[PDB]
Formats: sequence, C-alpha cells, structure tokens
Amino acid sequence: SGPRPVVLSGPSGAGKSTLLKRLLQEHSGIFGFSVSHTTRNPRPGEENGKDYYFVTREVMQRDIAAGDFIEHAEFSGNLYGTSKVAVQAVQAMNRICVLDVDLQGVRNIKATDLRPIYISVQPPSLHVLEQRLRQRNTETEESLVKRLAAAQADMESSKEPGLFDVVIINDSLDQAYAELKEALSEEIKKAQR
Ligand SMILES: Nc1ncnc2c1ncn2[C@@H]1O[C@H](COP(=O)(O)OP(=O)(O)O)[C@@H](O)[C@H]1O
Ligand SMILES: Nc1nc2c(ncn2[C@@H]2O[C@H](COP(=O)(O)O)[C@@H](O)[C@H]2O)c(=O)[nH]1
Ligand code: ALF
Ligand SMILES: [K+]
Ligand SMILES: [Mg+2]
Repeated sequence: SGPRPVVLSGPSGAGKSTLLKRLLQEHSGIFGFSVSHTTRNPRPGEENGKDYYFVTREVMQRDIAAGDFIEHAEFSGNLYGTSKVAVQAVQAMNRICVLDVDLQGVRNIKATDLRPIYISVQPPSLHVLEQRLRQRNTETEESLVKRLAAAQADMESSKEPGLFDVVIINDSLDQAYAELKEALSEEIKKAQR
C-alpha cells in the first residue's frame, strides 16, 4: 500500500553500484543503503560500514549460526549476506531500504516477508560487461572469468517471468539512471506522503 524496500541485482560489473550511489546521493532523504556483510578484501576507496561490513570468514560464519542474516550466499569464493540489523537500520531512519544482492540473494529474498521491488541492471551485451569489468580491474583474471560465467547465468535468468519487476539495460549511465528514477516514482511518491 505504501513504500516498500528495493532489491537491485544483476551481473557483476553491470553498473548496479554506480546507479545506486547516484540514487542515494540525489535522494538522501528517501533511500537508505543496506550495508551487507562480505568476506572479500576491500577494494581501493571502499569504506567499512558503508559499502559493506568487511569481516573475516570466521566472523561471518559465526554470525550465520547466530541468525544475524536474513539471507546469505557464496559468490566468487567469498561470502556475502544481508544482516537483519542492516535492514532495520534503514527502517529506523524512515527510509526505503535499497539492497544490492546477487541472483541467489534475490531468490532468498523472495522467501522473506520484506516484499521488495526487484530491479535488474543489465549490460547491452556480455562483451560490453567484460570490457567494463576489465576497466574496473578490481578482480583477478580467474575471478573475472568466473564473474563473467555467473553473469551469463544471471543474464538468462533475468528473463524469468515474475522474477524481476523492472529490467534496466545499462548502456548509457544517464539513460539507465533516468529509467531507475521512473520505475521508483511510485516508491518515492509513497515515501513522500
Ligand atoms: N552506462 C555505462 N557505460 C559504460 N560503463 C559503465 C556504465 N555504467 C557503469 N559502467 C562501468 O561499470 C563499472 C562499475 O560497475 P559496478 O556498478 O561496480 O558493478 P556492480 O553492478 O557489480 O556493482 C565502472 O567501472 C564503469 O566503467
Ligand atoms: N546474496 C547476497 N549477495 C550479495 C550481497 N551483497 C552483494 N551481493 C552480490 O555479490 C556480488 C559481489 O560483488 P562485489 O560487491 O564484490 O563487486 C555482487 O553480485 C553483489 O550484488 C548480499 O548481501 N547477499
Ligand atoms: F557489485 Al560488483 F562487481 F561491483 F558484483
Ligand atoms: K549490499
Ligand atoms: Mg557492487
């Protein structure tokens, strides 16, 4: 009836992070980022407590047994999870929770009662995704290949009926960001009432 959380997914290197950062900055009073937990090493320019909760695998696994995570899955040999407190933190600020998860996270979230909107940020082609991943250069050659492999599997699943409410083709960043705003108009209107 009113505002609902937002689940944004897609293949690695498809522009999900950049689209969210512009959305969060331009709409700080509407959207709050869900800070997931990860076991991978921090990228340059990454800050703990904002992009992720950078923890070791022992710390992450101790939290899984403690039940701190609404969802969790492994990706590229590193652990990821959405903590229950991460969603509650955004809810405590009267903001729409925006989550960045993989395909496994989306299916896990389909079980939960958050009832979010599902947005898939897709590249124009698989080859373009490789170039954008290679330009970022934050992954090893082996990690890039398996990230490419998971991209195509998530690419085909993006066409699953009823999985993604809205699919964004990330060809032009301005065009993709405009489409993101348009699909979020109902959420922004609901939050502002
Ligand atoms: N519209 C676009 N055109 C060209 N490159 C883009 C576009 N959007 C994003 N990128 C590339 O994607 C990279 C960042 O991707 P990122 O959002 O971190 O991937 P993920 O979706 O896994 O978070 C940047 O290096 C940027 O060059
Ligand atoms: N299941 C799940 N996946 C996540 C979570 N956070 C990030 N991911 C996904 O894991 C991958 C990690 O990408 P990175 O953040 O290392 O660039 C991305 O596909 C991202 O969407 C999470 O909390 N849970
Ligand atoms: F969210 Al990414 F590579 F930046 F999976
Ligand atoms: K996240
Ligand atoms: Mg990201």
